[PDB]
Amino acid sequence: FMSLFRAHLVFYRCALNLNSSYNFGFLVAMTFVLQIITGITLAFRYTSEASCAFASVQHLVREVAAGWEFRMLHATTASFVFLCILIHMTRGLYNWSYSYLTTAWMSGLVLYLLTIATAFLGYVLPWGQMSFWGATVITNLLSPIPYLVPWLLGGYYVSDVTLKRFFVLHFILPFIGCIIIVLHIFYLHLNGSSNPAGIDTALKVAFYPHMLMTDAKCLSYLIGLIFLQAAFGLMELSHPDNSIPVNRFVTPLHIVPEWYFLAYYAVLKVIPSKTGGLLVFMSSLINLGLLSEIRALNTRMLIRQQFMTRNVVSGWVIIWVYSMIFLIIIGSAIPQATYILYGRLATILYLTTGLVLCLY
Amino acid sequence: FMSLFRAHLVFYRCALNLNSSYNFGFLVAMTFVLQIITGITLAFRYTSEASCAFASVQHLVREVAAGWEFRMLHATTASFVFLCILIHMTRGLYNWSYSYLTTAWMSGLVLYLLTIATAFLGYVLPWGQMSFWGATVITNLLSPIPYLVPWLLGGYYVSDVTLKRFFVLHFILPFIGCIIIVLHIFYLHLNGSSNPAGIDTALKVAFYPHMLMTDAKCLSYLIGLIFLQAAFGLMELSHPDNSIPVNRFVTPLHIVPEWYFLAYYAVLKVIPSKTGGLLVFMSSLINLGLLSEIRALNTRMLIRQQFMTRNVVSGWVIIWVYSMIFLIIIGSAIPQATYILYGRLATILYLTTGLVLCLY
Amino acid sequence: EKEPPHPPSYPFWFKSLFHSHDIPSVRRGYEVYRKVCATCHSMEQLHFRHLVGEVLPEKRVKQIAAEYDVTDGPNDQGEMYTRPGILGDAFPSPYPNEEAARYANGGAYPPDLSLITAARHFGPDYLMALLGGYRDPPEGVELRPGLYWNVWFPGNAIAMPPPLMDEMIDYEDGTPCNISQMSKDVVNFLTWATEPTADERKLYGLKCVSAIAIGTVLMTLWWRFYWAMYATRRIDFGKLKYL
Amino acid sequence: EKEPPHPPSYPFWFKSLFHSHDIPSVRRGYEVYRKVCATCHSMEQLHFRHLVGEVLPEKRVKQIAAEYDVTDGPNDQGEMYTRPGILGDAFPSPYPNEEAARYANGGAYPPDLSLITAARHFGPDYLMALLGGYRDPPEGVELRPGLYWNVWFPGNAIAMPPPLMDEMIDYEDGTPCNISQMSKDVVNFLTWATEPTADERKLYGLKCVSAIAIGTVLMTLWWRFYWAMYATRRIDFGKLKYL
Amino acid sequence: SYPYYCEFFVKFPNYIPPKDPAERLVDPRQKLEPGCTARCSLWVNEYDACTKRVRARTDNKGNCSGQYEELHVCIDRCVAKDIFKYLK
Amino acid sequence: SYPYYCEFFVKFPNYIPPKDPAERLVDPRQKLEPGCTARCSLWVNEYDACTKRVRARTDNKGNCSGQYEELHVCIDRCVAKDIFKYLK
Ligand SMILES: CCCCCCCCCCCCCCCCCC(=O)OC[C@H](COP(=O)([O-])OCC(O)COP(=O)([O-])OC[C@@H](COC(=O)CCCCCCCCCCCCCCCCC)OC(=O)CCCCCCCCCCCCCCCCC)OC(=O)CCCCCCCCCCCCCCCCC
Ligand SMILES: CCCCCCCCCCCCCCCCCC(=O)OC[C@H](COP(=O)([O-])OCC(O)COP(=O)([O-])OC[C@@H](COC(=O)CCCCCCCCCCCCCCCCC)OC(=O)CCCCCCCCCCCCCCCCC)OC(=O)CCCCCCCCCCCCCCCCC
Ligand SMILES: CCCCCCCCCCCCCCCCCC(=O)OC[C@H](COP(=O)([O-])OCC(O)COP(=O)([O-])OC[C@@H](COC(=O)CCCCCCCCCCCCCCCCC)OC(=O)CCCCCCCCCCCCCCCCC)OC(=O)CCCCCCCCCCCCCCCCC
Ligand code: HEC
Ligand code: HEC
Ligand code: HEM
Ligand code: HEM
Ligand code: HEM
Ligand code: HEM
Ligand SMILES: COc1cc2[nH]c(C)c(-c3ccc(Oc4ccc(OC(F)(F)F)cc4)cc3)c(=O)c2cc1Cl
Ligand SMILES: COc1cc2[nH]c(C)c(-c3ccc(Oc4ccc(OC(F)(F)F)cc4)cc3)c(=O)c2cc1Cl
Ligand SMILES: [Mg+2]
Ligand SMILES: [Mg+2]
Repeated sequence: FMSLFRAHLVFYRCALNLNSSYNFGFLVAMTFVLQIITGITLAFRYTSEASCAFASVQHLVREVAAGWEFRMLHATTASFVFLCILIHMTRGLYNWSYSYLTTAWMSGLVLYLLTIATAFLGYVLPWGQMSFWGATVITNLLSPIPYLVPWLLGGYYVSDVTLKRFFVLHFILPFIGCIIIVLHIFYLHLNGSSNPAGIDTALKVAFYPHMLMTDAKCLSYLIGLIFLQAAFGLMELSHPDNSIPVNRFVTPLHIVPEWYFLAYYAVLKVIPSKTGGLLVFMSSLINLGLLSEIRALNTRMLIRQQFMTRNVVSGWVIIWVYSMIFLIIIGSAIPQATYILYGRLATILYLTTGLVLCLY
Repeated sequence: FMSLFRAHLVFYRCALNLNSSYNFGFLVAMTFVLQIITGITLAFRYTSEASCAFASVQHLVREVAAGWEFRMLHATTASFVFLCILIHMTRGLYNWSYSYLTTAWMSGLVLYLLTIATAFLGYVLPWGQMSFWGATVITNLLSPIPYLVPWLLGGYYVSDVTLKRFFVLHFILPFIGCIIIVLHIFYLHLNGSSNPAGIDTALKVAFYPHMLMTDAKCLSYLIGLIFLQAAFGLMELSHPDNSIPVNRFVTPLHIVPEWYFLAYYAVLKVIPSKTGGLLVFMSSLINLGLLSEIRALNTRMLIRQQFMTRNVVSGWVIIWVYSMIFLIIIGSAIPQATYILYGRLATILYLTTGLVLCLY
Repeated sequence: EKEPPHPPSYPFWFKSLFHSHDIPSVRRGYEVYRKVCATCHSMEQLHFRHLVGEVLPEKRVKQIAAEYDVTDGPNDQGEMYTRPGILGDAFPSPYPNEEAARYANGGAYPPDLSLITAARHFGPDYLMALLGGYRDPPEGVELRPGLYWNVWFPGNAIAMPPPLMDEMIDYEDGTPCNISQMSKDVVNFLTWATEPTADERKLYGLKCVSAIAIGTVLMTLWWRFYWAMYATRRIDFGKLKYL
Repeated sequence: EKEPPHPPSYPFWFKSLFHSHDIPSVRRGYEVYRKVCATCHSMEQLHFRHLVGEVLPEKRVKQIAAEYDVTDGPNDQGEMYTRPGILGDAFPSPYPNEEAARYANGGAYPPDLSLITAARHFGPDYLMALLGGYRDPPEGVELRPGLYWNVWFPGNAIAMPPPLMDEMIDYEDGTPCNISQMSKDVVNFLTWATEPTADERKLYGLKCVSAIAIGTVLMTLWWRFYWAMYATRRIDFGKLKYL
Repeated sequence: SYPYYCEFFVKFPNYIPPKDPAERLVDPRQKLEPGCTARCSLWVNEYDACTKRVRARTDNKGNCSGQYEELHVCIDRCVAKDIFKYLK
Repeated sequence: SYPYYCEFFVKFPNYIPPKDPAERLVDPRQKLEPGCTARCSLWVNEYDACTKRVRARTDNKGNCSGQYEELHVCIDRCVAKDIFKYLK
């Protein structure tokens, strides 16, 4: 396999005008590696038994040498997984990368859904108040689908049997993801990568050493920022209620999931209908997938350069980004008629921008 | 990967005189598959917590629908894993397959050690009397090596922390084995398989359909015998003491491991010295590995045909087989001076036969 | 030491591939456990609901459960209380902890009998022989109080007194009682209690092993179908001999 | 409802990257817990051995543990007994179960304070403000017995009576006691008790983040070393211009 | 790991009704023991002979556990052949 | 998931010794409250004015919780600026 290693990581030729916007695929991969290493290590001392799960995490931190380091690194790195993915996807929408890298885009979307499901499974394991009540709610939005809920839990409620099986699935899915990363890379190197200017060019150079040293430089920043946050606690990435034991007969005063799920949780909150809110979920994913066939949606021949430079009409991806930020604020607020009004305003922009990306 | 599938499982050419002695590699592979399927299923309801492990297995059998089937299939199939491997290895020693299939032999030996370690880890999980006291003993034979014991357990005794980590290792090692099976097959198809007569020949035919239907026929017998034993209990493959809860201050009257570990446990029991008994363990493995270089140990050119047919001097592999059977009987007996005398007689044959296989 | 003697093979109905448990005898053995063995032995894995529809009918099991006093709580004031038993409760235990059990039996612990026929060699045959193996000691062996001589117990010296004697309980179905009858019945009950899924397991195996066997015959024919075209093949060197 | 007010930022020493816990104040806050808060609140995750070499010396911790009566057993007769405490024991709890706690506090449950500064928004600043926020009710709000008005507690109505009052205990180091002093001290103790590994964590991070930063500079130089050979490259079409 | 292990070629007997129902109030082992005691007489004599050798020794050593165990094992195996014929 | 979150640019104060040790037996909040009450006077008047409007209504409805909460929050924030200067 060493001829494959040198063909794809040493002698592979790349355009000279690459920059840091093309380095975040490597960073995501490295976050998976770090999670697998720290995750397996945590598994040696975790207990899936509901009556003792919450206690096994605390005892791990308070009694075991270096136990605090593996627990806090696993929690912090999870946040960096989703930040890197977000920047990774936004580059593609800025450069219309899916125009000719079609199966790379689709394979990526599957990886995104796999990572969402993995993170949701992991957040239930510590078995605090937010673990229990967040799983109860998010698993009810899927109620319109018949009998899709009572079986995944194996009971009449998020009981102790659900926790045992969420542990096994959480263990397994990341390694399946590693298989799909191989397909992702297959579809990319089939066509070759694009560049920031959106042109064909013969001014290319080998990956090693020029481009390999840019990936290495970015890795340093990632490791330093993870350890900075992990060891000092500068930002508030976790909710305090998950430091409280589960109580099935007392709901917390404010239920909100992790930040990387907040925006779409707000969209589903401002739509009163429960069935209409789930249809909105499918339409959004369908729109992202349809971009793989953007060449065929109009007979005019497209170009990769979108001309956002010095342009006062901006671009649709930029307008989406600010609508997402606006909804993260709404999702973190107490329900109030005024918040609901503006939340619906932003939801329209959040959805319309996706649809018009298929037009040109 | 479909061109690899048709090249190696459809159009691959094989000698016409193959028979059932060449079908047990497929059967071992199928036993791994069955174990992975049933193992993962058992993991959804198993508890590694020492204080509740033993109870979680019983509740699984007594309360859960079809719980008896997955528990008994996993236990029975483990015995068939070792029976198939034994027949698989014996064919090679009868035909001197390692003469030219050198790296196939070595890779196989690594797979054998991986399977031994996996089975030992799994037998401790149900956490009965034999689980605890068999691990305590077998982990003391490794005492001559300094500090190789107190760390694998993470405590001063086979405590509750050892059980948590044996679960993770047991989960992982089988999938590593699946990786090494790929290497095993790489080294085999590099040279091509041998045949019962030990000659070169151009009378070959394609794998599909002629040879593929022999593998399928043998699979039927395997599935039928596993279910026969699993659902009716004709043979006694497990010890009754493991149906008793652990007691750290009461040793059972007769400590004996599973049948597939008995013979070498008897060899180590008739040798009084503890350091000399472990050296005997290394010498045996070293002898098996050295057979990969049998061509070089004498300047005379070897042949694959060993001429056991109608021969009154028999062959060394046959003499070994009966010495192994003789020791399984000694290992299952109460210590007595007379048993010890004959056990030493057989141990000499058990070891000498290995050494003389390197002579010709 | 020496190897203990192998117990004899008694013809229990369940020993055949095609046979089920003998439920009339399982019922009588449950009376023997409740009125004799339960005074010293627990069966902590069994619950009253396990008996319904498999050994006794529902209304009869309720009456048995209600005859016991079970601890429950805590109440609104954080205190414990007692109440009659229900189908969801476990078989009552005679002692709270193991230390209390030994204190009442001269330092010996009566083991839990939830998996007893799976936890001894030869299982039910051993239990039948044990229960009728008490004898007077041989010449030269003197035992101190609290120990008794038994043919089949390892070492011969056991701390359980002879639990059975002729005429001591009245079966409900009218079967005359004697030491041998009670032994056979209590063994059947304890074998069922070790694994109540035995009948479901055996009936499913008959359907499966028979199906698989038939498919094995069909695959044998399909293999020999392809074997014959190359086993009957002719290859000639130089010139053609026969057509 | 509405969003509760954000508490003010008090200058606790530990809030800086380069700072540790203030141990003299942690010691005084442990006296406040033992003599005031422990009457209604448990800290079930803390053990006496956690205090040794980090807050108090060993011989002093033994004296504190021995002043309590701890339940242990079972004994040889299968009974329970009491004995003085040892370093291995957990902080004693005032109630056996949650139902008994509510019964003694008018139906309200005093929460366990083992992770309290990690279990509320803004953490220690909230706890400091809470303890000094009891006021008389405003015009138009009448509360029934068992409830009290507090500026910072969500909803304003809390079931805990004012726990602190000036002059009530005598510190051992001579520091004069008042409501504000006790509040600052008890907050420091409870912040340490929420995670005693905070000082080890911060000191290791300084060594690590500084090392990684230096390596980031070196890798930047190594990258620009290779960037310059292609950024200064000349390519001419047709004919050669300059050397 | 099984409650029992199934067997081949087991002879399941037919129940023998009694004459008076009150007859089976005594253990029916008493009817079969005499006949079974005569067939194991080879061990009845080895036990009686070992008692004399022990009663004659001067020191206080020796026992007859070995011969005693073999004797009563022989009898129990003879009773098992037919005991279930008289049990419901 | 953290006991506290570290902050930048915190002013750690210097302790102000008293004149008589017996002076600090009373809460030093009393010395700072008057000055802090004058700086939040904009809310002292909104509260006193809302009481009159409620005392005059005929029905038994209305309260002053809103203005009361804002007033005392202003004062607590003023005290926090200097309270630790007088605590060991
Ligand atoms: C001394 C005293 C103290 C002071 C000193 C300082 C002290 C502090 C310490 C020292 C600090 C400095 C040390 C030296 C640093 C040297 C290195 C350096 O300069 O680095 C810059 C350097 C820039 O790269 P480059 O190759 O030079 O140029 C790339 C081009 O810019 C790419 O451009 P392109 O044209 O090729 O590609 C087109 C497009 C392609 O797209 C992309 O590349 C991807 C998308 C880029 C945009 C990102 C935003 C979208 C994502 C939103 C995320 C939302 C988060 C959700 C949570 C919200 C919570 C509320 O990209 C863009 O459009 C990029 C331009 C974006 C401009 C954004 C403008 C913002 C305007 C804001 C207006 C606000 C108005 C309101 C004001 C109100 C108040 C008045 O980046 C690196 O070297 C990266 C190293 C680190 C790797 C990342 C590891 C950490 C991951 C987390 C952070 C993620 C963001 C990281 C940046 C990403 C850039 C793409
Ligand atoms: C109707 C009323 C009722 C009655 C009817 C019956 C009712 C019952 C049901 C119906 C039963 C019959 C149904 C029809 C059956 C049709 C199929 C059939 O005939 O099958 C035979 C057929 C034979 O294959 P073949 O292609 O015809 O011929 C191959 C040549 O024989 C290969 O020879 P080669 O020359 O090409 O290769 C050379 C060498 C290459 O080496 C190998 O192939 C490997 C090694 C072979 C030897 C195996 C033994 C070594 C392993 C020992 C294991 C120890 C276990 C440890 C535990 C011990 C516990 C104490 O192999 C040999 O040397 C093989 C010859 C071995 C002869 C053994 C002689 C034993 C003598 C014993 C003397 C005893 C003296 C004392 C007496 C005291 C009392 C007086 O095999 C199959 O079709 C296999 C189907 C099943 C697959 C296996 C799945 C189950 C796995 C567990 C069983 C493992 C053993 C299975 C046999 C392995 C054979 C290699
Ligand atoms: C008429 C009305 C009009 C109104 C208009 C209004 C709008 C105005 C326009 C729009 C403006 C906004 C536009 C959007 C913004 C972005 C625009 C943009 O693209 O800018 C281009 C501008 C230039 O791009 P570039 O030239 O390509 O350089 C970027 C390369 O990637 C750099 O490549 P490199 O990475 O290879 O670095 C090369 C260079 C270094 O390059 C630089 O340093 C350049 C940085 C920018 C310098 C800016 C200087 C400005 C002052 C004037 C110029 C100076 C005098 C020059 C004299 C020249 C004489 C010949 O290396 C060296 O020189 C040797 C090694 C030294 C560097 C290594 C430093 C390591 C530090 C420790 C690392 C620790 C790891 C993390 C551990 C955890 C945390 C501690 O890029 C930036 O400046 C981006 C900066 C990104 C910083 C990210 C991190 C920030 C962290 C903040 C922490 C919190 C601080 C809070 C404050 C208080 C702290 C105490
Ligand atoms: C108290 C008077 C008891 C009654 C009533 C019963 N059993 Fe018991 N049993 C008791 C003791 C003290 C012991 C320990 C014996 C020893 O020497 O350790 C036992 C043991 C058993 C066993 C285990 C035998 C073995 O091989 O380990 C069994 C299977 C058993 N007892 C069964 C049993 C039955 C069926 C009873 C009702 C007929 C019964 N016991 C009553 C104490 C007492
Ligand atoms: C009994 C007289 C108590 C004493 C003494 C102390 N506390 Fe307490 N506490 C008590 C009750 C009944 C409650 C519940 C209040 C409610 O309305 O639910 C509490 C609550 C707390 C809390 C939680 C506040 C929150 O935001 O949920 C804390 C942080 C707390 N108490 C701290 C505390 C301290 C520091 C004490 C000693 C100074 C103390 N309490 C004493 C009952 C009683
Ligand atoms: C585990 C998750 C992922 C990993 C490990 C990964 C990895 C990578 C890597 C290493 C590259 C090449 C370097 C780079 O351009 O950054 C790349 C490119 C690319 N990825 Fe990802 N990716 C992931 C998720 C995604 C997602 C979610 C999408 C889109 C929905 C996506 C779409 C693309 C595209 C279109 C490219 C080519 C960009 C171009 O050349 O213009 N990937 N990916
Ligand atoms: C992309 C990969 C992964 C992601 C995104 C992820 C995410 C998470 C998250 C968010 C948590 C909850 C943290 C908390 O709030 O306490 C968690 C916990 C956990 N994860 Fe992971 N995980 C990943 C991989 C793995 C793997 C591969 C394993 C094991 C093989 C693992 C084992 C665990 C365990 C045991 C816990 C419970 C401990 C705890 O909650 O701190 N994780 N994971
Ligand atoms: C070659 C592959 C494997 C072998 C030889 C093997 C062997 C064993 C053995 C001998 C036991 C003890 C059975 C008993 O006496 O109760 C066991 C238990 C167990 N194994 Fe496996 N195993 C394999 C694969 C796996 C895998 C891949 C998993 C999970 C991913 C797994 C999960 C378990 C669990 C949860 C138990 C405990 C339940 C029990 O003891 O019945 N096994 N295994
Ligand atoms: C998981 C364990 C194993 C698997 C799945 C496996 C699989 C296979 C398969 C499918 C074949 C070809 C078909 C056949 O000849 O049966 C084969 C051949 C072979 N195997 Fe294995 N094997 C395993 C273990 C071993 C071991 C333990 C050894 C020796 C120590 C070994 C040595 C060989 C050799 C020498 C051959 C070639 C035989 C010949 O062509 O003469 N393998 N193996
Ligand atoms: C134009 O540029 C973009 C458009 C984008 N559009 C969409 C629709 C998404 C997206 C996909 C899946 C997803 O998964 C979900 C998890 C959780 C849920 O439910 C709940 F409640 F939040 F947990 C719902 C859903 C959440 C969000 C993006 O990431 C996205 C990113 C960029 Cl850059
Ligand atoms: C000539 O033909 C043959 C020679 C053979 N020689 C040897 C030495 C082995 C062998 C290898 C490893 C092994 O692993 C061990 C597990 C457990 C232990 O220890 C204990 F106590 F048993 F658990 C020791 C060891 C046990 C046995 C064979 O299989 C073998 C097979 C054939 Cl056909
Ligand atoms: Mg087009
Ligand atoms: Mg040679």
